[PDB]
Order: sequence, then structure tokens, then C-alpha cells
Amino acid sequence: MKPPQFTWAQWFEIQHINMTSPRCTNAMRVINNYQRRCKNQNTFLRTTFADVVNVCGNPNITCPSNKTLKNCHHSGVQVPLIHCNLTTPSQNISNCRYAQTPANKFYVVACDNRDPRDPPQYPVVPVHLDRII
Repeated sequence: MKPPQFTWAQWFEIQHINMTSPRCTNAMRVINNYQRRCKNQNTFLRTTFADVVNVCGNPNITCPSNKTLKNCHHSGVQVPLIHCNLTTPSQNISNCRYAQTPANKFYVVACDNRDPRDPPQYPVVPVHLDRII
């Protein structure tokens, strides 16, 4: 899944922060081309990477998706988000059609120590979107 030219944190940014267009069909092509498959579902948080890093400093909690992981952090505040839902698949990635559903919700993110390629300014960085509450 994860392309090797990217860190975990940079891949989190591709998939869940940086929407290259306000519409899901357009926005998703970036992710799908790297994945070499049309993802069935994907959430974009309308927030900045630095804001998610501040959330990574909130007190650690158990990851809702996996009760044995403990590197998760609740956002404390709500952010707008857009959820992309695959409505027509294709063997041609550029023909994959998406519908979208906006929302304003809390989120829970999983965070890890930074890779040398991330900027030194962030010792801990987001690596997985665990749960949209």
C-alpha cells in the first residue's frame, strides 16, 4: 500500500489532509494512482498538518480500532471533513467515480516518532486515521 518514497506521516498527509480539489472524484486520483487500485472509502480532514501534530501531543489514549494499541490521540475540537465513497469502480483508475458526504466531527489519530525525512520541528507525527467519532 504505502509507496516507499514517502514516510508514514507524508502518506497520512496525502491520504487525509491534502485535498487537491473540493470534489472527491478529482481529489482521489492522487491516492489511487499511488495505491494502484481504487480505494473503496477515504476521509479527508479539512485541517493543517501542523494542527494534527498538536493533536498528537494531547494525552495518549487507546486506539478505538485496536484495543491493544495505545499511540492514539483525540482531537478535542471538531474539524470539517469530507468522506469519499467509491460509487463506480473501473480497471482504469481515472474512471473511478466517487460520491461525497461532508461532516463536522471529532477525530482520533495514531501518532509515532518522526522519520529523519520529516522536519525536525515535529518529534511526533500522525501516521493513521483511527476513528471519526
